[PDB]
Amino acid sequence: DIVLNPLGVPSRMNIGQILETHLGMAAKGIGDKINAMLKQQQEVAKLREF
Amino acid sequence: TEEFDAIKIALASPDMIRSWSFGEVKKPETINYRTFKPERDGLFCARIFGPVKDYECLCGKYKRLKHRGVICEKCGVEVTQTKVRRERMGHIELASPTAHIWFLKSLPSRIGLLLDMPLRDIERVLYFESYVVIEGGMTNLERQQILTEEQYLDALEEFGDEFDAKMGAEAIQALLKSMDLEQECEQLREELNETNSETKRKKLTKRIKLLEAFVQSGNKPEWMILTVLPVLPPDLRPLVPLDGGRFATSDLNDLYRRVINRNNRLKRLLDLAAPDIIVRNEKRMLQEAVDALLDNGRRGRAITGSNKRPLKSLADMIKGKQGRFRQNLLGKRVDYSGRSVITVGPYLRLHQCGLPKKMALELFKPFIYGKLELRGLATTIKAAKKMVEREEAVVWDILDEVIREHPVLLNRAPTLHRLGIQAFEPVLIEGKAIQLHPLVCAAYNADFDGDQMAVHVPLTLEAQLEARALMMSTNNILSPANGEPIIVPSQDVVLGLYYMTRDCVNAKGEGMVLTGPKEAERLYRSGLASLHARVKVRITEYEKDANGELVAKTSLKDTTVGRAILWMIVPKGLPYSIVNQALGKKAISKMLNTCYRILGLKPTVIFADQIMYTGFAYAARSGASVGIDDMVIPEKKHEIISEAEAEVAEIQEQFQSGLVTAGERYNKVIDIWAAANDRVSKAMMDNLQTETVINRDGQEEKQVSFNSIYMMADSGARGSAAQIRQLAGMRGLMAKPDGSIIETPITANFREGLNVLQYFISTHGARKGLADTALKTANSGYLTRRLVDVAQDLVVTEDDCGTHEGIMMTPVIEGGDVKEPLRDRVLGRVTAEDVLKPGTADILVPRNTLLHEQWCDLLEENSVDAVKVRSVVSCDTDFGVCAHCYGRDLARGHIINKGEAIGVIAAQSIGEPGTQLTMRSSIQVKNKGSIKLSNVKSVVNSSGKLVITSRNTELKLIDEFGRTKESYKVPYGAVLAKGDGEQVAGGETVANWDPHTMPVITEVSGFVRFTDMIDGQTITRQTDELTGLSSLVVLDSAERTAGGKDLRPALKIVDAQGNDVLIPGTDMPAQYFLPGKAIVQLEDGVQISSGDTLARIPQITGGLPRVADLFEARRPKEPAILAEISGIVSFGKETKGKRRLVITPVDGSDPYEEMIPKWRQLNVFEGERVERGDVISDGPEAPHDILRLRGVHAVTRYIVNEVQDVYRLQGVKINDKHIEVIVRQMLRKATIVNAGSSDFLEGEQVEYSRVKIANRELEANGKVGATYSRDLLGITKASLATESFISAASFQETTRVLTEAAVAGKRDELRGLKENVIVGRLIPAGTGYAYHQDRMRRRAAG
Amino acid sequence: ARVTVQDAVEKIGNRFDLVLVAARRARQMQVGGKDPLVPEENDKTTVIALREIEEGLINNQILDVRERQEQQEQEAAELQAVTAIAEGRR
Amino acid sequence: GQNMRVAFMPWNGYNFEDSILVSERVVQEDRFTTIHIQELACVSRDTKL
Amino acid sequence: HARSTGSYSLVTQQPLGGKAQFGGQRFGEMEVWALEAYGAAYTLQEMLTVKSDDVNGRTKMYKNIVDGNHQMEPGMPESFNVLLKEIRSLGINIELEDE
DNA sequence: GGTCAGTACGTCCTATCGATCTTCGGAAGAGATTCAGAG
RNA sequence: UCCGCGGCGCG
DNA sequence: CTCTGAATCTCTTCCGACGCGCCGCGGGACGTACTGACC
Ligand SMILES: [Mg+2]
Ligand SMILES: [Zn+2]
Ligand SMILES: [Zn+2]
Repeated sequence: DIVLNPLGVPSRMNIGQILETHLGMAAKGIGDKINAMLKQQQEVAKLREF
Repeated sequence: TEEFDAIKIALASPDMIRSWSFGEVKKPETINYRTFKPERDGLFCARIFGPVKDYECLCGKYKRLKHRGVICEKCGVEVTQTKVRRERMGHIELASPTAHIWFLKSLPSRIGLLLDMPLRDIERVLYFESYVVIEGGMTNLERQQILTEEQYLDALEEFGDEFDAKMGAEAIQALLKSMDLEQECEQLREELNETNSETKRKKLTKRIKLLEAFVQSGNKPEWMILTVLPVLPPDLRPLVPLDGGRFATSDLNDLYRRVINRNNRLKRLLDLAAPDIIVRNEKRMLQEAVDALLDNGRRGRAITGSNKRPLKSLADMIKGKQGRFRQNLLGKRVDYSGRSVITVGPYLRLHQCGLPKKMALELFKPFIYGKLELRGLATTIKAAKKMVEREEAVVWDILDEVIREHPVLLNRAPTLHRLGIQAFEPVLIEGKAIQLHPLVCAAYNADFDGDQMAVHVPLTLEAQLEARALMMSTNNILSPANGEPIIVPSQDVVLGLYYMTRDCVNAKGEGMVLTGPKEAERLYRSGLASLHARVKVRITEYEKDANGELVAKTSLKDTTVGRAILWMIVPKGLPYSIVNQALGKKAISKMLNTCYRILGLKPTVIFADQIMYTGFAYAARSGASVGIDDMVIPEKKHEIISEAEAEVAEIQEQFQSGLVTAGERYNKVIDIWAAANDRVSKAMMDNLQTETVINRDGQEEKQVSFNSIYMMADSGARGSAAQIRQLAGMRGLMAKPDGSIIETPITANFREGLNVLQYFISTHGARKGLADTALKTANSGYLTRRLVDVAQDLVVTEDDCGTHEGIMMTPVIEGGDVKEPLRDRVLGRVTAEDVLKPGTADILVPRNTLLHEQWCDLLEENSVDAVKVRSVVSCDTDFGVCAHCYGRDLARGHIINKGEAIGVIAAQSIGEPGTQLTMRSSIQVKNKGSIKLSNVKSVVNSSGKLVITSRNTELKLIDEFGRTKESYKVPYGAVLAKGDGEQVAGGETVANWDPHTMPVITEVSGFVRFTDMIDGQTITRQTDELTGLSSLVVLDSAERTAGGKDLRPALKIVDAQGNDVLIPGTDMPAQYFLPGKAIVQLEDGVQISSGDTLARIPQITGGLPRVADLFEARRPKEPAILAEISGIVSFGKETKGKRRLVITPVDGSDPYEEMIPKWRQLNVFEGERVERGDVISDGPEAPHDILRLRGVHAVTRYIVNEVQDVYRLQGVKINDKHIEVIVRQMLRKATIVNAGSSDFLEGEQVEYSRVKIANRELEANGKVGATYSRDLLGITKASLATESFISAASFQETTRVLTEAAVAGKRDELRGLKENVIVGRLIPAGTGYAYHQDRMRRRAAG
Repeated sequence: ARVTVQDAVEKIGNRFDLVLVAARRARQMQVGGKDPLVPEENDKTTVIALREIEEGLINNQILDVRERQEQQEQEAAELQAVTAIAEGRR
Repeated sequence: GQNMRVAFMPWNGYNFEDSILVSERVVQEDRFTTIHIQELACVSRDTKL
Repeated sequence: HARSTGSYSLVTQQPLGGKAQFGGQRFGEMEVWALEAYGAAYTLQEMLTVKSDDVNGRTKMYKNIVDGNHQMEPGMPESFNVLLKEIRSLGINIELEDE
């Protein structure tokens, strides 16, 4: 959706945006695994375990 | 229309004010409220100032242009335009005289110094609290004597009417009118001749200057007391209608109303024969009201309106940042302008910018209207406006037609230097954001985080051609400050080229042999080969021959695929070595500079565009990204921290044992933590910079890492070593708000998390830096404005002045380090003398040759150590500089053209980098070479060593090539083991002196006796407690007996038979003298050898403030003392911390005398010989002393060296031409020693150009010229001392400049740039220069 | 079209004199009705003047010579008109 | 604000100096579309004549 | 924001300031210094005289641009006349010589 | 003489200084006061 | 339409 | 021991980056009676 320049991070030393960018990806990934599990109409047990 | 040659300023006579006026204002009313019409005789009166509406009478009897010029009989309002209300002034006839506050309070008081009366007494007389005497007969009273009311009554009773005494402005005016200017001038000149006191001489000469100015100007002193008060035209003080029936009023209206009320009340009281007290009070109130109207707040509390804010007076209208000069005349709001947020246009060519279509339509509206009416689409202007408002398609086609080759000016604030405004051809774009070319951003200092830029439209043909030829971005590829390229690749552009030009040990397609760059591109785009694959490529390159024709050579070169693909875009003429390397920012900038020097402007522009395109494309293809894994932490970091903690624990235990002090403990802990930080940084960089790859043979090999952060930092695209350290190593020790370093550093990095404590510690530095930037901006701006104001007059006005004078340029070397090579300091300057091949008499470089790159290379080849170049400070041009003295135009490479405003360029070049400046016993030879000693006198001791008997001795190292690259200062009495001209090895160390000890040396061997060495009176002899040995100590004047003041302990040398020893080569006996607190280890009659030393005597701010102090020529706190004349030294008699020193010239009949506070460590001894400029006592050197003792070249060298030291420490590159320009502007004033046959007066301050021209014409007529000294004025004082009063008034201190110009009756000839900017005519620089020359022709013909 | 004025600068020798000469020629082409000496190529009078300067067809001396020729022709036309008026009167 | 998919890479100079390149999908989904309300007033006043 | 011509201030007779007032951009003293560093005398004159304060100048420039003549007829800025009147209102006779 | 327009005076409103917002740093110049040297 | 003051924000 | 000049101290005045945007608040005006000039 958005392309950001890598060059700002080193000079600016705002590394927190990189870590967030990582964690957000993980935050999305879990959701994706839920979303597919909801699209497949899987049992509540597997959803609860995940 | 009515072209004027000058602007004259003088005092206004009452008759002059009446001549200006169109009527008397005698009512304190503005408008009737029943009818919104001005009052009959008020401040807005129609029959005094003009009609309210154009060509319409006030009563409406006449309402058309046919009645033009008719004065109505019913109401007396002339039928004319309303614009006359903007011009016509009025007047108020004051019932009592009132003193002008400017001529009373603006120091120095013009009335006070004209009458030789103290300011407080004149204030007391004016404000009706004391009397003054005007005329006296046989009475005891004296003229100008002040009398209290009781004293006045006593005098009246004693003498009746034989004496005249009055109060107030009437009395002051009577005193002023009753003064004979010529007689007073003659009497004051006689007194000045008779007087001996220097303070009396200064007062007398300033009073004589004031009186002579009054005589010459034609102004009368009594005009300083106002009898008629001018009234400003109503349109300049408008009565603006508001919502709700209220009227917004200017404060001037309130001030005038107060003055009119007081005046009318005083007149009524005078008519009714009111008592003396009431009329005196009313006169005082009228005086206060007029003072408030003229300059509110200068005396007493400023009168305030209902908002409790002081009312704005006329002085406030002229003065200040918000005054007319700076807000309305030197700068303006302009039509045909817009602004918007800027974005990147990466598709743009260098000469074009993306302009929004709506902005273009609005800005070019009149052009569109004209082109619509030309094509018959719109019959009238209203139809054209309706068409454009509807935004029809034909309107868009017309707009595309009108902007085709019409440049627009883009400007970003602050405009620190001239690159802040540049011209571009506009390409119309959709959207509301201006698109800016990436390469111009560095010159603009523009990023795309929210910047807004302003757009201006050149209207006239001359404006369009100036935009195209002078201001367009294609002409601005070199920085005028230093000559280096300013349109330089950055960010992604640099990273992409760096990624393109890097090699990998084993890569796809390694070892292939390519037909050319095209095959490399084919292999890369097909995926068959990597960019970093090492391959042999056939390359054809071109080189210019001696005739300038490109000769081609083809060869197979080891290269990478990316380097060949990049070579595809390189212009013909450049070597392949310019691309056969990993290209960082410096390499690309150097490549562009080489292209400009070899091939010119157009190939360089094309090359820059292609470089930008290629860098962007290959940075995109690289997919360079920053991830958390790229911040690699050393594995050694934890153990380094543990070792450092162990060391600090050991030091803590040692301190608890009491073995070390608290300060020593603090220093030791800081040192060990700094060492740990260095180790962590070294480990981080070592791990980052290298990676291991498997080569073609299957073996591990090290190569430069492709880590993203390392690639960004190494390429120079972004980042640095310190920032990488903070990311991947410990970010180090932090300073408290007071500047002291915290004992425990921030051990964590930014990839790791800082603790709460560490973050709180870092915030101190963060906020300190932010606030420092906030203040630094203001300081730098003030400095830049001062520099511009001092240098704005200077323009190149002739080709060659014919001066053989110049300055000597040598490489700047400090402490064995060559801080600046000669090539940088001499490139682009014109040789003042012919340079000879070293060691021969053959001419290597002829005189008057501009030293371009080839000449500098030739100078380097022959190893020339010093050159003599022409300087701006040495130019003989009057009212300008010649093109040869200035030298190369740094922005264009060639010699500077006539008409270039070099002063503004210099000021901008110095001021722009201001915000980057900070605001808040052993000598070891480093290189193999030979040793040379200068300003040295030497003796040999019994040990065979060398002792130096000179205090200005310099030690230099010379290489076999003939160059010198070391410099040191050798203290007096230092011992050296090497002779002059000897050879020394690398690392050899020779130095022997004590900084805490001042030695005393003897010439020849003999026996030493004592004279005037008597216990108690002068000395004390004792067996010391420290060692138990005999010792002699010399007492100070505050410690010895009073009777021994004239007895000075001395040492005398005798031979083996007791005969007095004479100094070799002289008849002077060998005698030595000991100062106070000196200690002599020897006894009476002990033997010494030749060159024997026996003496035991006891012994910061930089940055932008340093530059400001250097340019303001501020004296140091404890300036060094310099010998004023060459001669022999002698001492005198001291008293309470002061000493007298006498220098007897070798032949001069007048010995100089000086007084020295004895707390200064006097360097020279009583028997030494000195030369003018020699350091008598060490310390900071006052620039004024340097100018008056060593000369102009010395002071300019000192200022240039110091300013360049500051800038070079910060890393800024500014050519010395600009500092020399500022220095020349500082040396513009001279003082006269002997008038000779000229009309000047001794001690007067004149322009150096004027005295130079007068001496030239006198010598042409054979008369004796006037002798002069030169004065070093600071930039502020130099700006305020200009002959143009308009420029000085526009700069600062408007009241003082205006008052002095009014009393002096000055005439401004409008020679400078600022004056013509105020007037609104073409500046005498650039395209306008020729125009002014035509003026100079016509006034010559007339 | 034009991007750099370096060639015209070399022809004239000074950027300021170049601007003055080009402005004079462009004003001749725009208001004075003079025809260009080079193909227009949709360029404006500013760029056409610069291109004429580049080819060496226009400089200060050439413009002065052309203006002197035009003034002489105008004086000749005035003399011819006076002669015709005299012939009509005679 | 909004959660946005972000790639850290240079892209043809459209991220040159802090600049941001945005997908058209962001605009189509109205993710940063905002509503602004302006108050405009017309005032009738007593005037002379 | 963009402006070609609009309202002018009462006293300074110069373009208004601000987008809300449809004003023009301020060509401050640093911009004047930038133009003086170049040889841009004609551009500087047209910004000082015609585009800001000269009333007759700006009217004639607008008419000439509509007529297709990009020529300037500069006059005296009105702010200088205001300055002269303000100095004369202080009792100082300031005048232009050899008009 | 009578009428209209213009001009003049009053009201809002005082009465203690007390309301009132109030307090930088650096450099230069002018004036006043003090110390040292000479008589 | 002008001026002033206060507050806030961006480059 | 006193006087004058020079030096030092105290007090006052001037200067302090540019450009742009938004909001709020404030800012003498109105009424009545009397006098003079014109018809
Ligand atoms: Mg920015
Ligand atoms: Zn009338
Ligand atoms: Zn010269």
